[PDB]
Amino acid sequence: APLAATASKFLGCAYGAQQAPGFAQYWNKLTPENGGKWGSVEAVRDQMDWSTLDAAYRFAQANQMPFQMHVMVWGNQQPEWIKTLRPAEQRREIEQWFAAVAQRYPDIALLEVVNEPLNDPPSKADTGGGNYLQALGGNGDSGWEWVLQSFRLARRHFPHTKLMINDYSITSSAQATQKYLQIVRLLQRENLVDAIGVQEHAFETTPEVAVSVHRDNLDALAATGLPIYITEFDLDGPTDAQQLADYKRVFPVFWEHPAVHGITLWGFRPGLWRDKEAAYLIRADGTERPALTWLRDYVAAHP
Ligand SMILES: O[C@@H]1[C@@H](O)[C@H](O)OC[C@H]1O
Ligand SMILES: [Ca+2]
Repeated sequence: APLAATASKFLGCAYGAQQAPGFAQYWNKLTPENGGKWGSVEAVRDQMDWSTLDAAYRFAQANQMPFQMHVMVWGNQQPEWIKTLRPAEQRREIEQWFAAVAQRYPDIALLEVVNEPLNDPPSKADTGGGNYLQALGGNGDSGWEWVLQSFRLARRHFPHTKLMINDYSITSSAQATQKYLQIVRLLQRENLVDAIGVQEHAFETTPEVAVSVHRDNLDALAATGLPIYITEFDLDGPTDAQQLADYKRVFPVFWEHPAVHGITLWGFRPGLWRDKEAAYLIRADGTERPALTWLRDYVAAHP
């Protein structure tokens, strides 16, 4: 049984080749780690490789767990061919991408429309930068036109799907939260957003910032009336003791917040994003680290 089997909110994980073994024995929600990124699907223009995204979607369906589509608009891992197209043609490509996903995947629980607006807009012309910001109206009069246009597209193509914005290094500072809240509010004005995502990777939750700051910022975001999801949670493990201590300090702050409707870990086995920082909860030999032992017991005691 997954850790959150009897909980009031889900505890999911990023899904990928390395995260596959034993997934459904631990987690009860998923996000495709890489397969739902536009550059993963349409690396070569107008040929769609759905295989990895199909796997994540079908696995979610078969194991009867919520599926978060990750991600429609982002500033990396975008198709290489799109960055040199005129905005007029880029926009048509974006429209087609939205339609393609909407058509193929009717049972999306949460659609991550835009990831990292404060950190990585699609404005770079490097390999996977996309460089399509102007195709979405650029900054415009509000400063966030491209985010608005992305969610307008989402409402059009996914008229009955919960729409989510996602970003990192938000709750770690009042200033970032205030910046992010502005984006959420602009989206709320057009009733375009249904959920607020914050990643909470290891770099966002170091002991340099008090837990009270994260908590106050969760409260600030909660005042929108929108549910909050922690989307890409991980904690480094240079030692077992540090990872354990950090899990005890950090995880309950988010798990116990009434506005938080679920947490997704960004991997749990070696080969996850923060592999060099040893953020995995299970070792190379398959044994469970102390942080995971605690997490199981903690979640069981906090339903
Ligand atoms: O695989 C990595 C993924 O885990 C992260 O979320 O985005 C960057 C990718 O390289
Ligand atoms: Ca296309």
